[PDB]
Amino acid sequence: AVQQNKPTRSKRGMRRSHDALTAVTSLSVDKTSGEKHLRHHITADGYYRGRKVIAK
Amino acid sequence: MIGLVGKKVGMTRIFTEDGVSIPVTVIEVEANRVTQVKDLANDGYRAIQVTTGAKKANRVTKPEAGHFAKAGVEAGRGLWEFRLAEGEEFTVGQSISVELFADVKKVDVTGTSKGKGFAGTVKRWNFRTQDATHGNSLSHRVPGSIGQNQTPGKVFKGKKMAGQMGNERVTVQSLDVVRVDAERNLLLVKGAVPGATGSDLIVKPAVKA
Amino acid sequence: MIQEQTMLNVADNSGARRVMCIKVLGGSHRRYAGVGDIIKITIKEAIPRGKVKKGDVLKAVVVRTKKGVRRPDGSVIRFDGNACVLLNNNSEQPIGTRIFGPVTRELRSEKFMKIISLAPEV
Amino acid sequence: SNIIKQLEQEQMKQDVPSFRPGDTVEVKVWVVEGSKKRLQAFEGVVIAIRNRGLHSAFTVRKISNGEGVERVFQTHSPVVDSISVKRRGAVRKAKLYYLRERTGKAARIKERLN
Amino acid sequence: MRHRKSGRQLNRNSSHRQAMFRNMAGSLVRHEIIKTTLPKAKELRRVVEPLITLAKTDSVANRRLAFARTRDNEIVAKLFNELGPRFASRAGGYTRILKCGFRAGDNAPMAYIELVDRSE
RNA sequence: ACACAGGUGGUCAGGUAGAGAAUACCAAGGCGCUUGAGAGAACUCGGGUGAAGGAACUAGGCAAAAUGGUGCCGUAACUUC
RNA sequence: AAUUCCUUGUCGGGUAAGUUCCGACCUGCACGAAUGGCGUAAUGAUGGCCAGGCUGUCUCCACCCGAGACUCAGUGAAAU
RNA sequence: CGAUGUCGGCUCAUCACAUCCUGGGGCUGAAGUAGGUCCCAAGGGUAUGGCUGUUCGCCAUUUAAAGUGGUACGCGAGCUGGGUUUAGAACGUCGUGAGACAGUUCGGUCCCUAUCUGCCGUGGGCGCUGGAGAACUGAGGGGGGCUGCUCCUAGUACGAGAGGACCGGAGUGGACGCAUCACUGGUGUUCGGGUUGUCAUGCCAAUGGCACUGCCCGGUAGCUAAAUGCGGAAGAGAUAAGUGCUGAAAGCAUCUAAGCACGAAACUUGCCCCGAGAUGAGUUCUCCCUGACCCUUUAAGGGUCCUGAAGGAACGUUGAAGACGACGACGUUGAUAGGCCGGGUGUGUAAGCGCAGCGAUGCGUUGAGCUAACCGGUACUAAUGAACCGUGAGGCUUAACCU
Repeated sequence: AVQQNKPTRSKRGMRRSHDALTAVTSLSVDKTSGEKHLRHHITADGYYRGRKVIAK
Repeated sequence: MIGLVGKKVGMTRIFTEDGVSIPVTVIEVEANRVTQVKDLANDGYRAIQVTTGAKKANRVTKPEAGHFAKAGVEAGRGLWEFRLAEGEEFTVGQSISVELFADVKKVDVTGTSKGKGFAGTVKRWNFRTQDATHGNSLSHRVPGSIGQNQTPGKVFKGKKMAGQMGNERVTVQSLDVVRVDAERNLLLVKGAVPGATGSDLIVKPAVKA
Repeated sequence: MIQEQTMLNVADNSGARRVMCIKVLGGSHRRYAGVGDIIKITIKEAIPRGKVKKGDVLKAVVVRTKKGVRRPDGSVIRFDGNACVLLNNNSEQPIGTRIFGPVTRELRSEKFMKIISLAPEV
Repeated sequence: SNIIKQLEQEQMKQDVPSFRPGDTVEVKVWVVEGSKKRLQAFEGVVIAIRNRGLHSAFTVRKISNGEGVERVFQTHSPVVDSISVKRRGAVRKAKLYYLRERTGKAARIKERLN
Repeated sequence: MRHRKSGRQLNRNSSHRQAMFRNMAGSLVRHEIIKTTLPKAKELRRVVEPLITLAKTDSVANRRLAFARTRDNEIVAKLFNELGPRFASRAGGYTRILKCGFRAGDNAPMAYIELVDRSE
């Protein structure tokens, strides 16, 4: 085992300056039902891309 | 003295009355469109923007669109600015055909190598592996001894180790001309050329000759 | 390929069937030997009508190979067995009176006035 | 672009035989040797696929020993002076690689008798 | 590394890379809608549309399509009767995948595949 | 010390083959594994397939690889027979 | 020589070339009689040597499959 | 001694020359071909087998060469562990015996979750003075070269003979390192043929599993080098060692002082890849923004209300691009991917039906049926509509033109 005390909090506090995040980036609102959704993803209302896909 | 761009259509063997089959590569060289002629010597140098092909208009931004607009309605990608020294070319925008090589014997071709990714020392530098017969364990695809024992304290820069291979510029320094026919956009050369769709295949006359 | 420790047969007339390559000769850091090339050889077999003892070390010229030839005219020609002609250690040139097989067409123009005069077909 | 297909079509000959695996052939070549332009003739057997277009190999064996004495004749080559078809064997397979580990008296290109 | 190879590897046993979908195609011809992960719905759509293009044509001394495996006896009343004749005048594409994102919080993207001639 | 790729005396025993209680598919019966969703890269390790050369490897044919089964013909020196 | 350094022993065969092998030499620094002397057939999950066999051991490894190394989710150590 | 792994070889070479070869310059007590020798250039390069664990040694064979000298008598968080070195004892020696002998021998210990200093790749970022993109340049860095062989000088010269060359010329293998898939071979667990054993589908027929892809024979694309293919040049410049012209210091003399011509593989120029963190931030082109008020010990910062270009990212069908990032092609303004229609190529003539034969088996229907990675067409499944980030012509000063 080999370590000089601890890795400094100065370097650990610099570790977030480069991307490591996994989460959906933005949500949008449907023009046929007013419902909130992801881009290229169907609504909870059964509407997508200006058409009704299924009845809910 | 300058060069041209044209697209590869295939490779074959021509057959010759010396018995040897002579492997040949076929390139179709549509006249290079000429977007600007700079004979006016601005900042002390002369140039020509030879241009070939165009990019889809949904992926051409205005900073690039206005850079082809003064010689046609089509725009984008390969503009190809070459400099002019010790040679006069016609002062006005006029396209250049492959007949530029109809009095040339030898050429060279430059383009972009195939993607070979990650590589490692062995596949980048074509390096001798360690033998796995009579022992040796846990490493065989390593160069061995990256510095001269204890007194270096350090490794030297740019040595034959690590790195990634391909997806970069590459030259083939000597090819023979076999046939040129500008009415058919034809260039026929003795040899083979590097890379596929990433390769631009910039063809030049021999400057040694 | 014909490399160091490769076994061949003798094409010098009424010779043995096992003789082994030990040096490719001629320099320029070249490896292997082709048909019509000269090598250093050791005698792995002796026979009652043979001219040489087992374990002797000589020069030989390659005249036949299973791998064959493909570069002088751009097309492939392959043969039966791997064969060579033995040369005298004092005076050089072939040691019998004849050589076996038709040989390569490039061998008919080679650096050897006593090999290009014999009765091979090609 | 089509110019490569017209280039292979002007280098191909105006008529050549359509032989296949299980055929026997007689071929004459001028060997590209020197000032006499002298002819060489040979008769042998085909077990290799032709196959098609300009780049046919035309690989021929003698089929008379446990080593085949193989030669690549190239149908469209300008060193060739005649190509003649002789007979065809009773084989149906086109791979035929088992004949490479037999001598000529066990490689008579089949007779079958159905 | 990959330079022509692209086919989804997914499962440890070689045959299980097809059996998982051969077995589930029996559930799809039964229920006409299936819930499963997006790569499993993509590999379920694989080769089964060409199997409906095979149910299009007149067969002889062969009923083996979907019957050689999974031991269902309702398929032999659907096939050549309505499965085939409902899909032969469309020109390809017999399934719609209804591609969705993660089901609730784990890294599993969801698909809601349907056999395309369904009514509501 | 563990809801552990480990260990634990005796009892039973069906089909096809196969010398068989081996092995490989199946029965009676049991189980899909107290992590899921993927993606298919250096590199190490366990495997699949191979051209021409060939013990030259290495201190060392070590390891690997052929040879191998069931019948028939045939079979040296020597021997405590 | 399971004994010998002297030696690269010497001479013969083997090998391209034999400090290793076997057969011999006597000039044995330091063989010899139940702390056994000298021989020996059959035999070896053997120390050394020869020929024959085949081989990824090698010339020189190349392609190809399988897991880990990975991107996420749920959980989640120790010496230092 | 509160820690310093040993011998050779492999593996990696490195750095030099009191130079091994190659380049160049002089001699020989050098006729030529040979043998022997002095020394400038460190620019290009500098062996394998046998016996042995071997440095050493002898011994077989090359190369233009296998030489001298250093590096823990050079490499163990390198490999080998054969030799040297313990833990049973076999043979020899000294001793009565423990114990002793620069004695021989069988067998005998080489294991690691990358913290910092170094280096490489790939993203990200700040710097650059309004914001953005595309191409260019070169302060800086690396590559490369030498040898053979055929032809010419020339069977000249020298040499009774035997033999047998210079210096300037032309061509071209191969080494070395990389690039192609035309082919030529290997492979090819998304294909196919033959087949041993077995299982189910009631049975049989016929299919679909499992046994290493069951095996055996094969194989497309792709991968791959054996396949085929290529270059570090010339010319000029300068010039060490060296050869000399004219000639002074110096009535005479001198290769030097002034005035000059020659003098090498290399060097400098030259070929090619990379390069503005060159904060020294370069050269050139292309796109775009025309709102209004207010505060400060106010030439620089900070607010309110309006307004949001050029450009970027996100979303997405695919990849001769890829660990992951990142990136080419491509998005309904459509043939990018799958499906379809037709064909191609591969596989090789199935099943069912009719027949030949005692039967195994064979024939016709049948160039059958089937079909990995292709290719002429085609919107059936998928390849948004908005929102986000980025603003509002941009500081201080002088010089130049016109109001």
